[PDB]
Amino acid sequence: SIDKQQIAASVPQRGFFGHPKGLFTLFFTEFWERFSYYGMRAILVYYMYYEVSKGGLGLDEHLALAIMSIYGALVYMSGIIGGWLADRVFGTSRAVFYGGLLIMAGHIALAIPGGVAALFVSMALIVLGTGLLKPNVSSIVGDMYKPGDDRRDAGFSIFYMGINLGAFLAPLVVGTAGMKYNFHLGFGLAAVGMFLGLVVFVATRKKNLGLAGTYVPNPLTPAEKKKAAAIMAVGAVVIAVLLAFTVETFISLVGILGIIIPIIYFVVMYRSPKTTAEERSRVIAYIPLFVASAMFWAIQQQGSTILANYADKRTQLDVAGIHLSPAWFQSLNPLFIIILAPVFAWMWVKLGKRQPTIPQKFALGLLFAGLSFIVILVPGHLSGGGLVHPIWLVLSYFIVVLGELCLSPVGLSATTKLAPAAFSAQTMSLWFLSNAAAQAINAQLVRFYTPENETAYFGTIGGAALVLGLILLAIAPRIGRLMKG
Ligand SMILES: C[C@H](N)C(=O)N[C@@H](C)P(=O)(O)O
Repeated sequence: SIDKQQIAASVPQRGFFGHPKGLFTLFFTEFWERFSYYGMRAILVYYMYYEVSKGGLGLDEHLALAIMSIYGALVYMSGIIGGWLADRVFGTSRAVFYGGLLIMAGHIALAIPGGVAALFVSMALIVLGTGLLKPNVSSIVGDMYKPGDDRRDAGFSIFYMGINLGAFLAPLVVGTAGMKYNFHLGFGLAAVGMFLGLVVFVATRKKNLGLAGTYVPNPLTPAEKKKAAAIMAVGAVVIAVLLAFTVETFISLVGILGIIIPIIYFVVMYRSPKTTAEERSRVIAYIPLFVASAMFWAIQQQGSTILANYADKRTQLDVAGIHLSPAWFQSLNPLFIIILAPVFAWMWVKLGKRQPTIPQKFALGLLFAGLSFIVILVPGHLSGGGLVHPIWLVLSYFIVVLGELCLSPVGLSATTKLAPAAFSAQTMSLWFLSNAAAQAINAQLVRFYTPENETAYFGTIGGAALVLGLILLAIAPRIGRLMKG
């Protein structure tokens, strides 16, 4: 490990809009990675269930939707593994580099002529690569700022703007390309983009980042190097013999992992000898806040799967002479975030002390989440049948964003405020954990998504979210009071 002062001194503190020129390197690296990921994700589900003569792979729609919901859960969970690998063996700079190579290799598999075997390989590479790159790239950006640097939060804000920007642009590029022209072409522009990210990183990291993340923060002790490699080796031999299990089996496995693991985390924390009587109570108080998070993300993440299908199957795409591409509907979430975020930010300041508490804001997200589904089921219920106006789907995304800007910004804060001191490091994973768990559950509910019980589907899920939101409101007083401030 190297002290932050010496590291920061090797980073050119001027260059990119009043920030280090290494921010340019880290903004665009993450941007293009996000770009490729969201672009590839924008057309992936269609590529799976579209018939083979329409360029697709010709899988069952429920299977395709289940894979998508599982994908995110694996990606989210992968960051925890890669975060450990960077911190304990690689270093953030090197781990970002490796992830970039794997991710790109994943897109190449998709872009070249192939079938479902290529799709499964591509998933593994991207999951593994994102787990290395995504959590570690933001870590390097902190290494550029010296202890006391006021610009830090502004630099981070610029960095996160790259995520949303990629999420907005990508479907309007890869989607328009992949859908209208060729599916392998859309997957091709993802690889090209990710390549640019690698090129900008590898070429400009020697000058712009310097000693940033090139060190191993918490290396393995000699004896620990053996055990870790042994387990990895043992695990590698154990998994291979079991290999010698359908895709739906793997799905069920992830689905139950998305339930067991959260239960495991809570019991471990609550029963920890390193905790105090007060810290354990806060852990209990964190439970409904975790459940509410999962319920929210369950509805939120379905926007890239269920509603992606709804746009492909249940929506009037021909409006005003122009034929819309269904993947373009994925641009709606980040677009509203970009727009409404400063509006919400101004609101919370305008409110001041009269603003709702953190637990109260969790319920607000829950109300809007369930409400978005209530709206989304209405037009298909009113009409006798056929396609519905895209204004309904658009309005559905808009409402879910309102719920997001309420819950998401205080998500990490609520976790840190309630997590024990001995578990201060697992604090970001725990927040990311509620999101993955929702998507592992999301995949199990896909079988319920038929054109028949469509109303029952949206109504039950949305109804449950509304019910839970009202419950959380009731216990919001006691929960807010327990927070460490
Ligand atoms: C694409 C959309 N703007 C988005 O980033 N959604 C996040 C919740 P995801 O990256 O986890 O899918």
